[PDB]
Amino acid sequence: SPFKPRNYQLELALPAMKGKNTIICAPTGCGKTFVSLLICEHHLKKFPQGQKGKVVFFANQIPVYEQQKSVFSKYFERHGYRVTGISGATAENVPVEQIVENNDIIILTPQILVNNLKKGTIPSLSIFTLMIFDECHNTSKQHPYNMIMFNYLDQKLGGGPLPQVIGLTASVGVGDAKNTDEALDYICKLCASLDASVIATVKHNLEELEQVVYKPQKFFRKVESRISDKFKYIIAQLMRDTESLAKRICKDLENLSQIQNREFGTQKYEQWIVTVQKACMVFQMPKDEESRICKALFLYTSHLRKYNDALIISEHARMKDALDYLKDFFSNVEIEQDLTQRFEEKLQELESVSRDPSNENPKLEDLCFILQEEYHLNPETITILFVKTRALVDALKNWIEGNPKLSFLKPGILTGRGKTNQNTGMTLPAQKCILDAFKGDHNILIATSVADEGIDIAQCNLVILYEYVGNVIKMIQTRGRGRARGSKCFLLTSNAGVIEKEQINMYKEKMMNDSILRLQTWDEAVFREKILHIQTHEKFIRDSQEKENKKLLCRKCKALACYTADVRVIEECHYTVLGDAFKECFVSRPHPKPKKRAKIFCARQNCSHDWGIHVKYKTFEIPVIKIESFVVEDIATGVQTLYSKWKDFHFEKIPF
Amino acid sequence: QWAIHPTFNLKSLSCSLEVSKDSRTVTVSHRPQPYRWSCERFSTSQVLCSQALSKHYWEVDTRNSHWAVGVASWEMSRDQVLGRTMDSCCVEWKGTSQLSAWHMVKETVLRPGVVGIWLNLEEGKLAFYSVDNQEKLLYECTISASSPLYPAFWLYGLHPGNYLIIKQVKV
RNA sequence: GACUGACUGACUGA
RNA sequence: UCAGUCAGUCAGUC
Ligand SMILES: Nc1ncnc2c1ncn2[C@@H]1O[C@H](COP(=O)(O)OP(=O)(O)O)[C@@H](O)[C@H]1O
Ligand code: ALF
Ligand SMILES: [Mg+2]
Ligand SMILES: [Zn+2]
Repeated sequence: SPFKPRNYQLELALPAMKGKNTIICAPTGCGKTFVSLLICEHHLKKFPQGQKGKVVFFANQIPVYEQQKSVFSKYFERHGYRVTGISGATAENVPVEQIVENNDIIILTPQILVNNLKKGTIPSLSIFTLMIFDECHNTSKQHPYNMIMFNYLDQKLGGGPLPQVIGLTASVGVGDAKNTDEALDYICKLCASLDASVIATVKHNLEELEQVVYKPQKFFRKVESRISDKFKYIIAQLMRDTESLAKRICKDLENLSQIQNREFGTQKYEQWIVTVQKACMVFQMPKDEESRICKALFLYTSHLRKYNDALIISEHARMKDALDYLKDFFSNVEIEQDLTQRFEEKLQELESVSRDPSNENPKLEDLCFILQEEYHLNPETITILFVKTRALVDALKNWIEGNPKLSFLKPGILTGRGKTNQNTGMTLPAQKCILDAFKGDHNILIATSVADEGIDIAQCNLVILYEYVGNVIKMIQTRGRGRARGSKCFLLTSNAGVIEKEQINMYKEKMMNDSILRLQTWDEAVFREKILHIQTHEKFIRDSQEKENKKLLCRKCKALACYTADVRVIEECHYTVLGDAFKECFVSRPHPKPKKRAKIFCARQNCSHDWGIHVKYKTFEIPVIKIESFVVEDIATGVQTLYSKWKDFHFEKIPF
Repeated sequence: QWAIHPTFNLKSLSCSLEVSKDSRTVTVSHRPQPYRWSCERFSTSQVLCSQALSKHYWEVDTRNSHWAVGVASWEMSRDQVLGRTMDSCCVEWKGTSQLSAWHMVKETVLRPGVVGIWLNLEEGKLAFYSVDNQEKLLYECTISASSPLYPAFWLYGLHPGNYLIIKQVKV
């Protein structure tokens, strides 16, 4: 209530208060959410007595969903309209068919709406009478926003009432454009995707929009790599030794993969090693002698790849982290003892070099320098730090916690709901706790990608990007986090290519903000004509564009695990096998490593590879497996191919 | 009469900061400048003079952002910020366009100008004077450290192109 | 709290 | 056109 709408906010609603499907574009930090509120309030009051209208609000990321839901709840609490939400976190949700009808304003995460549409609980999209998309820029390709819009367009073009469509965005994006013409191509295609008709941008009140909204400045920091690194030398020499051992046993190793001029620290080397794994695994002989060859190649390749990952982790984190990674792998995990000795032979040297402070990673040193100067300048500041991956989040957290130099900082984390690769992220109450804490004692946030597209942590004076890059949409959303005035962004990187990419991205942004000024001069009906043309053409394209007993062997020791004709899917997702023979083909660990249920492991003492885990279903617990760990060989022919997920492989599925 | 001309040393120069050949001009480099790695280096965009002082006055001009000028002695730790550890007495221009003084790790708040340092441990007196068109009087206090004292400076290091230099006015 | 499955987008490389 | 990493989202069993 106490908010007094600013001029440009009133200006940005008229095209949508009139009832035309619209796209609303304004710089980051404008009052888009408030504008959506005004549009919804004015649309709600229009219906005559006896007829009521539902509003839907999508939002694709959970923290954003909670923030938007709270804003809507507080604003429309007074009037008495009833708001609600359906998401993935809700447990044993009461029927969605009923919850939609009971409540007027529904906030969803779009994949829910697609679920219900395909299932048939919501019959037809005609129920809703307003749709609001909080990232108009995502509606393309096969993103769930676009699948909702596909259903809508299919309903309109062929042959009831159909709902109004709004979208809010701060940057519509240029796709693959090279000149202004290609940008216009892409922007018109976007507008066509969601039944657009008007693009609304601030023009009259630009003078005011400049005073209230502050554009943060940008800066680039290029960091010298080390003159000489001891860690890299030692590990690379170990890798070369292992590579020579790999060379010996197989007649040819280079031919298996076309990739060439491999370097030790790159991702290219990772691709080489994986392709070599997947090529050696399919070598066949006319039949027990080659088992030793396969096992050996498995081991050499595996340890080589793990050293590679160590080098990369070392590049992006403190050296101690890489040493910890390697030590943990060797603790957990014949030839194995040979290479265990080969690592322990040098381990003390690595421990020595790790703790010598003069070899501290230069990037992290620059991060310390920048944080220290900035926080000394203004003692009250809040920083966001964007990192590519989840492991780097924990590494940087450790680094901040126990560095004497950066005492002021008091970190917090923020990642996404899902749990992947032995790290598990925050749950919804945890995210709410962190964000409300910022509203407090915390003074720096460590985020993955999920904290883009509007987290709205006011009073941010510093965004730091730790080798973070992408298409211009990402650049605009990331640079816009610093809502507070006086804010800065620092792109901090070691590779010159990234520094170049950010400059070309700034140029692309300028081109986009020109090609959207151009499109506002067309007549009011040429737009509608060409949009209908694009919609129809794309509908035609999309509509017509769609219309035994193989033995399973071990990926590492090539022993007859089971047969396809003896696997019965259970509840259509978990997979299981039956028979006393299979119960002899593995030996469950008496005290499994996680303990937290028992895992599976290969029967032989020679081979111990992760076949699966054990889970309990109703009365009887059953053994489940993962296809990543087997190799399929035909019952008659000798063919062999590798399937990463169950979905590619096709067998005579029969229910439990 | 008691005026001296302190000269910046390469001993404590910070990687980011840079110095001129005349050795009376200090600025912030556009790019990092490599230097030997030692615990002597500040690791913060600061600098320490070399004219050890155990009746000395010296004038630094602050024309051409944020600056701290002060006196600190060799005991001070490199990683700690100038003016906020015990041994160091400094005058700083905050980021909120106010002029503050840090003495004996105590905050004391108080329009900018070109400033001097006048110290005499003979009576344990430390004085600052902001002299532009008039002999304006700045914060003055009492402080005595056993070790001989050195002039010191801190120049905001994220913003390239701000330089601090030393003026040797004459009688 | 940890378990198994599918979906999508972005970035590389050949 | 095929590959390899990454990050978000949904479903089911405990
Ligand atoms: N009328 C107003 N007066 C003052 N502040 C406002 C007003 N409307 C919105 N804001 C502030 O602007 C902030 C950012 O708006 P938001 O919708 O998050 O921008 P974005 O377009 O990035 O989503 C909101 O947190 C709100 O507090
Ligand atoms: F909708 Al935004 F930053 F673009 F919250
Ligand atoms: Mg927003
Ligand atoms: Zn095996």
